[PDB]
Amino acid sequence: SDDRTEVPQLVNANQYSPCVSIVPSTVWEDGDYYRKQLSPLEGGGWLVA
Amino acid sequence: NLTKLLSLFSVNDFTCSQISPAAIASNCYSSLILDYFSYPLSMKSDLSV
Repeated sequence: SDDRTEVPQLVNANQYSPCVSIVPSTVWEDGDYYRKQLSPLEGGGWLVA
Repeated sequence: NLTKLLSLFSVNDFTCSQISPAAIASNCYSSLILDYFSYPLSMKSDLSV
């Protein structure tokens, strides 16, 4: 929420990526990028993939 | 301290592109460039991105 700390969201074993909610089941084009603003409860800031 | 600098002057307009004035005070950067010049408030409609 400071707009310029980036924290990679690493996947834990036996789990899916936290980004599977915003990345389509097949990527339309190489290099496409996805974003989703976070609720203050979710932590604020953004989710990005 | 930029809110320091902007406390010296009387500020009449603050618009940003791909960022916000709130955000631009908070974040950290690898490079900041400040360009300054004399410019009349009457010509605000011409100083636009």
